[PDB]
Amino acid sequence: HARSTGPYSLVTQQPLGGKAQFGGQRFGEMEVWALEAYGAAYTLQEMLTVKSDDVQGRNQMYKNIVDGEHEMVAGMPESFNVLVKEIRSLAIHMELE
Amino acid sequence: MSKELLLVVDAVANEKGVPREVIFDAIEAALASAAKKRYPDQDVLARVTIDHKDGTYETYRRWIEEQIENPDFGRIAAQAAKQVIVQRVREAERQQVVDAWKDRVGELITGVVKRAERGNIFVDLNAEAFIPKDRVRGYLAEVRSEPRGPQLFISRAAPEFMIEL
Amino acid sequence: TEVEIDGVLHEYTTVEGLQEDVLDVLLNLKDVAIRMHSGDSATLSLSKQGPGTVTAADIRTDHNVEIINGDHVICHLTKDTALNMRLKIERGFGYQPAAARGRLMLDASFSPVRRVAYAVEAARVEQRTDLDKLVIDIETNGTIDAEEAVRTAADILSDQLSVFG
Amino acid sequence: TDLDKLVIDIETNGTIDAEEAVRTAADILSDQLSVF
Amino acid sequence: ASFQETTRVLTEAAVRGTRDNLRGLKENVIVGRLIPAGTGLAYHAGRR
Amino acid sequence: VTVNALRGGVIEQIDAARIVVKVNEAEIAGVDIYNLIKYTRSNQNTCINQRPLVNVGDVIARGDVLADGPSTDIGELALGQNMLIAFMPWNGYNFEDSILLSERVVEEDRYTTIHIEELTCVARDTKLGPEEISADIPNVSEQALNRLDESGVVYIGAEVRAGDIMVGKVTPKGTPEEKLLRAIFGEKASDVKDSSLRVPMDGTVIDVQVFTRDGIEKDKRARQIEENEIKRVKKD
Amino acid sequence: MKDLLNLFNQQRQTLDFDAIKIALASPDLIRSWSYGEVKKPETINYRTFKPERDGLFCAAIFGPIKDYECLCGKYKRMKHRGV
Amino acid sequence: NEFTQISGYVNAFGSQRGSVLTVKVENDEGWTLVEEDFDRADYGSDPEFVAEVSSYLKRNGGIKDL
Amino acid sequence: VEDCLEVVNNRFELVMMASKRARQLANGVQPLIDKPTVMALREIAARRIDNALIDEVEKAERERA
Amino acid sequence: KGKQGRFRQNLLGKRVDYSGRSVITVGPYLKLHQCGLPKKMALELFKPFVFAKLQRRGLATTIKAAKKLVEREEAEVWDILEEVIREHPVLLNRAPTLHRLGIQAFEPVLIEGKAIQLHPLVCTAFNADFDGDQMAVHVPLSLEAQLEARALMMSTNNILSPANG
Amino acid sequence: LKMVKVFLAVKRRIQPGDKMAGRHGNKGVVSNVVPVEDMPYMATGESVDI
DNA sequence: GGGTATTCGCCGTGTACCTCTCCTAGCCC
RNA sequence: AGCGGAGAGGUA
Ligand SMILES: [Mg+2]
Repeated sequence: HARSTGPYSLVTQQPLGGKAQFGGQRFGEMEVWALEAYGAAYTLQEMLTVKSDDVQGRNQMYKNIVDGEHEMVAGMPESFNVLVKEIRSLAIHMELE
Repeated sequence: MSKELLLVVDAVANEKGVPREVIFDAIEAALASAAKKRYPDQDVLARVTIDHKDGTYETYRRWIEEQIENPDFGRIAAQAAKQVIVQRVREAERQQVVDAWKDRVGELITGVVKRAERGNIFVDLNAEAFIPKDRVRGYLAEVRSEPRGPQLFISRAAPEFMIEL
Repeated sequence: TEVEIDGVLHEYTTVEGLQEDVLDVLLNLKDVAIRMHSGDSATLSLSKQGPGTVTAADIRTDHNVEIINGDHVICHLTKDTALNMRLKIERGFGYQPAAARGRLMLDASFSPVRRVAYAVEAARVEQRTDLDKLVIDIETNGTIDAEEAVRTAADILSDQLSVFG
Repeated sequence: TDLDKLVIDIETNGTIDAEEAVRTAADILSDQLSVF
Repeated sequence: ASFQETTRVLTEAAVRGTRDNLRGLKENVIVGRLIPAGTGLAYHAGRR
Repeated sequence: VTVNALRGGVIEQIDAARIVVKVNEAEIAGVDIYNLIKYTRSNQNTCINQRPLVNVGDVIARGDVLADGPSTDIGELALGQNMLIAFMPWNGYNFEDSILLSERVVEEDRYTTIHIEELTCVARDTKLGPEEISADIPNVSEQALNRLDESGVVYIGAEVRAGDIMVGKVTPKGTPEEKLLRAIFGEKASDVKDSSLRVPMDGTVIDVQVFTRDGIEKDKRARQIEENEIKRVKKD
Repeated sequence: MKDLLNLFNQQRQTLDFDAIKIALASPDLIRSWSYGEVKKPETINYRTFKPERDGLFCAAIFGPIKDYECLCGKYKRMKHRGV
Repeated sequence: NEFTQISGYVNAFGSQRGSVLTVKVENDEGWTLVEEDFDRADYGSDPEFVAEVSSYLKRNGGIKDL
Repeated sequence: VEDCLEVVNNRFELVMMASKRARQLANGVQPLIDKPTVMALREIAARRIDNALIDEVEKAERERA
Repeated sequence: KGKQGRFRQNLLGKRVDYSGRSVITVGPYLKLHQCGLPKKMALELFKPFVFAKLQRRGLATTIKAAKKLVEREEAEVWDILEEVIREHPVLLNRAPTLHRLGIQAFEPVLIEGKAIQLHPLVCTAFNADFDGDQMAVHVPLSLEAQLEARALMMSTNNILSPANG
Repeated sequence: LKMVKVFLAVKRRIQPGDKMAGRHGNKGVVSNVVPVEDMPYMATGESVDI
């Protein structure tokens, strides 16, 4: 099975899992360790931010693919904002200076 | 169901400039398209004869007539009748604006402004007019823009407006 | 290629009066071999009712369509149920599946030859060197003969070697 | 999709052409198949 | 606080009020910036 | 998975779906009859089948088999096939626990298995309106509507493909032209949503089971299969 | 639920910072964090699909359910903002 | 029902009514050049719909991105 | 890829230079000698394009824009 | 905290798109830098590039007609898929990645099957057998990611082991 | 109000890549399908399948 | 006031994938 | 109509 773009979860902006409902393959931690062992800054940045996590980033990358121009703008993952909102619910102030 | 459509066609939204004859022709054309989509052999025109202000719904088929037709539910026929109805309503509104432009009077027009783009403006006189510079009461009359409905063209500054004043 | 039976809708149902299933009848029809003299298509029908076995010789054949005597049975009938079955023969080569080509579909293996073996032996003949001979034992299903098989094999070789020059 | 492509490498010493050698080989095989 | 005893490191950073300068490899994955190793060293050189 | 004869006797009445035995005076008032399952799905989406093996008019004893079950011979357990094996490396195609297959193991249909899938179409009741099983679906071409009947569902024994509409289901999602279209028709002109059952795996449809609730008017195909079931139980 | 005009605009967040500071939170700062106070432990009322006012799932505290819509339905336009 | 600019193109207008987006391209004189309707359930995905609207705005007269 | 590791010592600088050359070639420009990245690596390995010439072409494209 | 928390399941390891998995077989005819890829799998993975090339070639005015032409599966979409995949590397990954060389880049070719063919000199570094082994693939789509996969992730560049010489 | 269950029977053939094990624990995966003319044959002409 | 000597807790213990079922249901009419 | 928490089996 394979997929290009399917449905996304609402708790965190990430694709689903499994052969059903067009789930994506989980890019594990050891694969991220191997890509960090390769170096590969631009490959690892476009893997866990642009393709998976960012809402506007995947739309901008998709329209830049179908338009022909090359202008990649990265952003913060939404799961980091979920973690910030979950830490702030524990009466602990976490600010992005 | 004869008066239930009579309470619908009698609205003054599209029957103020041109009366309910062309709306009846649009309804007859939509039901003829539905009967042609229901029948497997669609090569002749069907006549849906509806009388004036009574609403007797009867479907015929002329090939001069050959046989009778019969309606059905037709959800795809309902979608086809909807697009033929809105296309014929657009055609009738284009006919209404062009005959109100071309049969009332060809002379100076008086209206208020509605929109203003970069180097252009729109003058409302339910017809829309263009403001050429190459509320206002300029004297200019021309016919163009045959696709998307013909619209009248006035000007903000014209020598005919100075000659008439 | 295809089998058309009036009482059998799809290839997974059960018909009254038959001991085996429909898939056993389809495999037994795939097992038999049919030799046709002329033509690229044919249609054979069979009619067998009452108790008793159904062989390949019980079908109705044409003058050009020749059937092997068929000691292998097709199905087994028990009750007094009529079996009206229509077949279709087509020409081809190799193996064609049912996907890439109340109507049934059957696979076809267009290969009359089962196994080919050969061995090279030496022939004591007064010549300039040691000339060797070879023997080829062809085992078929009775459809094709061993002479026209190697004749069309040499024809295929001469048509394939015609690209050079 | 299921087709085979044949690539033959010929290294002749230089007394004859390689295409001429392939042509004479095909002619010899065609005569040996046409005798039978 | 990435692999073991998240509560202890979290309450220590909450009491002391530490400031993470993001000079690492895993925290750039968490934040979402480039990795400061390999092709991403020029971006970190041009940033500072 | 196999049936066994409790009392031996004559098997003079035999069918592919049922086996009727006739007991003797020593074992016996009525005779015994064994019904065989033909094609039903298992828990692992596989096909189970019971094909008979006895003939017409042969005596048996207590304990003999009458129909071989799924993956079962005449009394031995059968899991696979028998085929020629050669232990030799062949051009790297059997490199590291890889298996090489010939054309003769494929063209004779030795490993062809039958899988039966369960695809359901559930018609819930919503607040805007109940979903129907009508066949008139907008924005659907006739090429996907030829296999549908007047009931809205597919026929029995129809070759479908991936993406084919098997059960046609619509749901209501809730300008003067729309009012004119709603008055010209019988309140079924527009405001509908297409949500039908599609095939995810191409094959034939072997059985169509329709479940209905009380207080709902039955469909003509449901009435037809009800007549078929009562005719079948009256016949047997 | 469904919105397509707001979905097209991008580059709204820059996400450019240097460090991350974590500290404690004063009760006045927690009061300045939130937008409303909850008082009832009711999330979703029975026999209707509508959120409960002043509950865990409320529109007066967190936000509306449907996009550019209220609970009653007095404002059903995209032009009304900040009202 | 008012055509609202999507704030991604200098010459673009959009109108959504029942999960159907009406996108039109206006001329500098004010006349609408082209107009098409794009559904949501036919695509089944978000960036494919974004790519469709972007390609329809780029091929049918996209002068600038302001 | 051995000649590309021969004309420059560092590998990541080669990756960044080939990325800049592929970004310049993908917008449409005449190459020095079919994919844009493969043509950029072939122009790097042939000692035809330099980083200063890449910066000059990028400055010319920024001035022309 | 924990393994199933919001820190280990959504921040370090994330689910990614443009990716799929399949079983692996052995391919002796392949080279070291290239690997096999199924036709439908590569059509599902390289779908945006296929859509962009179909918009550039002019075979479809909108992406809806291009999507219907992709699902119709004619020969032109195979020509587009063959022209796109020619110089585009993909990242092949083993499901355990304890090795440094668990992720390698290959130039895929289109095969008529349902599995991912692999060179026999690759599975030694992957420590992968050929009995029920599955490998997840990933495609880089940016130019920097493609050049990084060509330079420092190719199988021809990773000859020596990271542990010893 | 109504439930419709449709039984779909698919008959799948053998494909290259399918897992097939023996009787003593020697599992394997089918590499490719080879024609009969390329398979090794004995002295009598019987072609080996596997 | 101050050193051993137990002792109560705190915190952790591989990755990736594929199928299936079952989810708070209890009561006085 | 999409967003999920347990239990069981199986493969590497
Ligand atoms: Mg293994």
